[PDB]
Amino acid sequence: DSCIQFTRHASDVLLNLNRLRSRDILTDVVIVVSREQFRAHKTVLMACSGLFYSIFTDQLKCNLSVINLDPEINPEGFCILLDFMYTSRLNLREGNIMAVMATAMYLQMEHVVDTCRKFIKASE
Amino acid sequence: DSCIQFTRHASDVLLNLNRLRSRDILTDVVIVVSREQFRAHKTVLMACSGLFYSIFTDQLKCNLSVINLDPEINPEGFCILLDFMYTSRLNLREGNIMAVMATAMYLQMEHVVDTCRKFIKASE
Amino acid sequence: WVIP
Amino acid sequence: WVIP
Ligand SMILES: O=C1Cc2cc(Nc3ncnc(Cl)c3Cl)ccc2N1
Ligand SMILES: O=C1Cc2cc(Nc3ncnc(Cl)c3Cl)ccc2N1
Ligand SMILES: [Cl-]
Ligand SMILES: [Cl-]
Repeated sequence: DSCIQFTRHASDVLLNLNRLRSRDILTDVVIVVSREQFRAHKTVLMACSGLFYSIFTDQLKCNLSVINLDPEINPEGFCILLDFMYTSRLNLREGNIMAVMATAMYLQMEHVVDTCRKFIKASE
Repeated sequence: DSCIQFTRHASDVLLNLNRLRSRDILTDVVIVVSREQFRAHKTVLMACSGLFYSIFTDQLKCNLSVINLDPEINPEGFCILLDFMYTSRLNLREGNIMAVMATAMYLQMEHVVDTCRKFIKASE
Repeated sequence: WVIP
Repeated sequence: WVIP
């Protein structure tokens, strides 16, 4: 086509989706990770995670307002990944890298799994 | 903070949101523009438009499944802007620029209004 | 704005 | 990935 493109549009959209999440606006699901609860937009979770994409395209699970993750999932690792989904920024630290990588593998977030593998390899 | 950032994350999210729109997945509103109907995600519309942001933060309108736009709004102009919301690409042409700019003013999409003004000024 |  |  002969379209023009606004470079900052995708980033501005994601910024506004994170503002709606922070104010709990039109959030339609709560993700339960052991004792912790995280409110989010199903569409953003599906857009970021192969696991959520599979869950919310399922004809019965698409209608659930609560999703319980596997008990082995670490709440902090999930929180870090949810923040990444809504911002593009990943808070990867020596103290959390193992939990973040395991959570990213479970959530099927291949680019996160890739950077965790590389950061771990460099420390070996 | 000491976060790392994935450059293509926002673009990849927007691409997946457009794929969900094309397959009509988790769309929660229909925008009526005279004889034409457009299915979308309320969160994406709010993230892109000052008008939709105001509509869907309203305590009664946030729950509507149908929104009717002003009868002066051109369906093609709306279609072009909805495509822009989900892709960052604007199909701006001599034959549609007046309708696109008027629709962008109504929808409160300031960056689109700005490029239309500049493209019109150059042709004068 | 750019030519993509 | 970059340092933002
Ligand atoms: O590493 C990742 C990140 C990811 C996201 C999704 N999401 C979607 N993919 C295709 N079309 C659609 Cl409509 C969506 Cl929402 C699926 C798989 C994966 N894997
Ligand atoms: O030209 C534009 C594009 C636009 C989008 C929105 N959206 C939001 N703004 C602030 N916080 C939130 Cl939560 C959202 Cl969703 C509001 C005004 C405008 N004007
Ligand atoms: Cl990822
Ligand atoms: Cl805009």
